[PDB]
Amino acid sequence: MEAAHSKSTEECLAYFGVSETTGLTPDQVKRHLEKYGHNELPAEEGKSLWELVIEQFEDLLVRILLLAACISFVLAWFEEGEETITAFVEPFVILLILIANAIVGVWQERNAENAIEALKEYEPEMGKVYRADRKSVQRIKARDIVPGDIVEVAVGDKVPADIRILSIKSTTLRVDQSILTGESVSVIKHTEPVPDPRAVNQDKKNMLFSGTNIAAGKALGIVATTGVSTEIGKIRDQMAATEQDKTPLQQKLDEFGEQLSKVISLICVAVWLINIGHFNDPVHGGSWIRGAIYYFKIAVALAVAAIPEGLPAVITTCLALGTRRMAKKNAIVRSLPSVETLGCTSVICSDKTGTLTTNQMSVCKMFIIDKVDGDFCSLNEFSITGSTYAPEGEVLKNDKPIRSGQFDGLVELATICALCNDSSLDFNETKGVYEKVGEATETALTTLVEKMNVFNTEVRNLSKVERANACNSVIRQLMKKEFTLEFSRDRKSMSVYCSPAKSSRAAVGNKMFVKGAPEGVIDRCNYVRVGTTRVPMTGPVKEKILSVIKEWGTGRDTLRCLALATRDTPPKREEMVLDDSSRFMEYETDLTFVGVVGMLDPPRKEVMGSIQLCRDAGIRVIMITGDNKGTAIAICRRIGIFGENEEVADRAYTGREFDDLPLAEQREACRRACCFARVEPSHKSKIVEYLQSYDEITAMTGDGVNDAPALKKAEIGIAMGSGTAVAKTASEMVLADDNFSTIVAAVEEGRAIYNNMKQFIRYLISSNVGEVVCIFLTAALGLPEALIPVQLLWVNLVTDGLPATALGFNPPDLDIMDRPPRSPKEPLISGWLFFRYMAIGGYVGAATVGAAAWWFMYAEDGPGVTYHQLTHFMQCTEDHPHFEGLDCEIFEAPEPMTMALSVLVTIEMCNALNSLSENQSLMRMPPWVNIWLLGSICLSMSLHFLILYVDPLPMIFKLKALDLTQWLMVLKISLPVIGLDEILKFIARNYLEG
Ligand SMILES: C/C=C(/C)C(=O)O[C@H]1C(C)=C2[C@H]([C@@H]1OC(=O)CCCCCCC)[C@@](C)(OC(C)=O)C[C@H](OC(=O)CCC)[C@@]1(O)[C@H]2OC(=O)[C@@]1(C)O
Ligand SMILES: Nc1ncnc2c1ncn2[C@@H]1O[C@H](COP(=O)(O)O)[C@H]2OC3(O[C@H]21)C([N+](=O)[O-])=CC([N+](=O)[O-])C=C3[N+](=O)[O-]
Ligand code: BEF
Ligand SMILES: [Mg+2]
Ligand code: NA
Repeated sequence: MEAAHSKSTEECLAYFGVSETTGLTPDQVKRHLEKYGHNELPAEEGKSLWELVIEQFEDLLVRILLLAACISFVLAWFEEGEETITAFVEPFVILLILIANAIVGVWQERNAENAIEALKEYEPEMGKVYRADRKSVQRIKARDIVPGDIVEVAVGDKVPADIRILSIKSTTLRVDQSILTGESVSVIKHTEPVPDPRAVNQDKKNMLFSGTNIAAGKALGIVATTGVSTEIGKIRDQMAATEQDKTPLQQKLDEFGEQLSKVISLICVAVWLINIGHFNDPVHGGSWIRGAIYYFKIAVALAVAAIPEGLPAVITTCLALGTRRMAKKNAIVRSLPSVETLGCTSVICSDKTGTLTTNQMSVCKMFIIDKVDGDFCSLNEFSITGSTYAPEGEVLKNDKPIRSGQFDGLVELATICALCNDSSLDFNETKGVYEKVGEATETALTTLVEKMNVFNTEVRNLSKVERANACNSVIRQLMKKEFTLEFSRDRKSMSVYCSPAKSSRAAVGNKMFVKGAPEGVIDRCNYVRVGTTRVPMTGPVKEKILSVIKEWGTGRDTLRCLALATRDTPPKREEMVLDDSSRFMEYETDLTFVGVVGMLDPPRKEVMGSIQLCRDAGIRVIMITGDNKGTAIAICRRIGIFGENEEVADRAYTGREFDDLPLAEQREACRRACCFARVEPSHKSKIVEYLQSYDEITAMTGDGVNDAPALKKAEIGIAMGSGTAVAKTASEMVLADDNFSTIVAAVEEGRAIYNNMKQFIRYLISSNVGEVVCIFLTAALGLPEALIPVQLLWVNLVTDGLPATALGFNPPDLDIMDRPPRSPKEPLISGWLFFRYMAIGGYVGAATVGAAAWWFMYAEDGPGVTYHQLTHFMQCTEDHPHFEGLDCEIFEAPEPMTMALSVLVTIEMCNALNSLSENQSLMRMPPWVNIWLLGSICLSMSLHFLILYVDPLPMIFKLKALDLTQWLMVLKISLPVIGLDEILKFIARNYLEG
């Protein structure tokens, strides 16, 4: 029964045809289960461990690198006895690499959690219902609950389903709905209907929502909805219905392939066009047996040299190391991609309650009377440190620590806090954290008492569990609580009646300890306590008290204040009637005022500095909360989002004012406003959507169910370690630490990561261009193969893969976080740089092929074959006279390729150094600036002389150790590349905005 909030209590019973006294009959239960299904969320499952392998080989590059491996495989057996010794090595290694990078991607996906399986960690286990079955309440599986059921809930219980309240048993019912609505203060519920059908959760004051918990009281209600129809059920669907795009870097890597593929097939044809000459030379030798063998031997060499076979490894390795570093900050990164994406973050949307704040009522201010002298009244004001329920913090006076016990007024304040209180504090030994037990407001008082420790109780030698009630416990033994007059809306105060317990102060007689909203309590005070004695309440005194009360309840404070008072001479229990709260106020009269406490849902310590760092990095921080505006804004001020006295004219909006804005204005609002209060889950997602529409990489920070939609939608979702399950599964990152400032570090990390990735991506793709030129040139000049895939792979995976990683360790700039985020659309290579790699590439194809042909024409120990006898090395056998001189198999010599490869390797090493900086000269930015790179070079070159000496290698790689003189040539051919780039860089810096 949706809309049950607008219907009356009888209308809801009628609607389900159930009795409030007995509850559904087992027959009805069976019928409702039939018509409504169990109270749970369907298991969210998709893409098994095998479905990934499927989409794994969907990568265009892979398919091409695979479609090529098939060709190379056919060309393995078609090899006569001369090189059929390693004829199957190539077609295999190519595949072996397709398998490696295959599981490389699966490893970066398999490691994922389950959303719905985590949601059950939030979905209540059991529930309490009354069914015709038995008179007594029955605890059952919360999943077996059905609409129409009569449910009972009491303090500490987790509401099991969306429930229409029928009758409140306690004097009042307070409910903590922060996980769903984001409200920082428990909610006082009622049973009257809520007229407006368009009412939002924060307005449904006669409803109880599944997942929330009871802060105080006992109530009976009727289930309105269950399963996916519950408020949290809806939000879980919103979450499942949100789409996410690929990583901008991934979209960039895909487009690259989409284009690379068009180029490959474009070159395969461009070179094919230069083969019409076969249909002219009067000669035959292989129709459908060899009349197209040499073609597919290069076609594969093209696909191998055009693809950076080692990019996935370098990328995964870089990301993984990044994630490891993040972990050291207690930042658990779920998705490796977001590791880098975090660097382009331009906006950080952030939830308030539990995310920006601790969501743990904390008393940070209190005061008692110092002295009274006629019209003169001074107050002892103190502040308290600590923003959680942990009994950790100190009481200060004028910014300096003091012993509360040395103040008689404080001893009493603490005593009222410990006794006029129905809640307590606890240490969850499981979650390893202090939790409230009962009302947040009352627990704040409990931890206040533990901090004050007025009796200097020994607590250093205690365990976390015992430490939670040591002081409170000491005070609970001084007085015996006879009865308590629970809180009521009219009076707006609460009190307990106590009698002396110990035989130390049995002459003090019965006392009444009161607490409540300031005004009422004070107006009922005839006396004021000064230390241990008492003076009458006078105007001057009252005015001074209220004025300070006013200061805290507004302005820079905007704290929640409670006054603490005690009735020195309370009525006798006999002359009192305790079954009606309408009489309570009168018993809580003629009171002696003792003090006041100021409390609030505190911002996490590291937030203010965090936001200041973001501003310097050109990153906006927007608050998106479900809580009311007054509080939303008060925190914005306290953390730097708004100035202490700034006029939040058009910069703060409620979920409604927002809606009253036309989409245009709405959209614009997301770029101006920094605070959105009384918003709903979809409002958060919408806001995030607007931002992204402006091409802004947005992050979202949250803890509650109400944050899940926006967290998933965000390029980078960030969840608090102490937040809900849904929120954590919808995030790529989790601050198990709850330290909001780890975000700024993660961003910094991400920026250093992005720059380094850009650099090594460029490096690898760069040599790929030159490699393709070398293959092209040879396939064009008719010249023999200077480089073969067996060599291209080793270099693309090892020789270069190593320096590329060392570039991932490129030190970040000194102002890495003193500049704005770079655009997502920003291309990695274009404009000048496109030309630079265009030239470097060309220089490589020419150098490698030229180094080969050089050995084939000028090597003092090589054939002096003419350029013509090289371009026509094929017809060497038949037309032997034209090539009268040596052996026709010299065109398969390792020296030429080794010459070409050794030039390639050396050029890349040189290009590695050129890649340390996009436009900075090796003069301005020394090579040793990155020691790791220098190492990767020595290690790459060693892995080279290794491939030229260890027999098993030079054999399969078709190589042969070069002369100590041939190297001198490789050097002369290679080194200059440093000069070429040094020049291209120079042009960019000076005669360009480089
Ligand atoms: C891997 C090797 C090669 C040679 C390749 O075909 O790369 C092209 C290509 C697909 C792009 C180009 C290459 O295009 C050319 O070099 C022009 C044609 C001349 C070839 C003639 C044959 C002798 C990149 C490599 O080259 C230069 C030299 O500037 C730069 C850049 O790529 C990147 O920024 C990498 C993205 C991960 C891309 O223009 C890119 O296409 C895009 O959409 C981009 C935006 O991606
Ligand atoms: N709609 C309401 N109807 C009646 N009382 C309300 C309402 N809203 C808030 N209150 C009471 O007004 C206070 C906020 O107003 P300031 O700080 O600005 O002066 C609130 O403090 C406590 O109940 C609240 C409370 N609590 O959880 O919210 C718990 C209490 N307790 O048992 O410990 C006591 C409250 N109290 O007021 O005494
Ligand atoms: F929990 Be919030 F601030 F929406
Ligand atoms: Mg929240
Ligand atoms: Na996300």
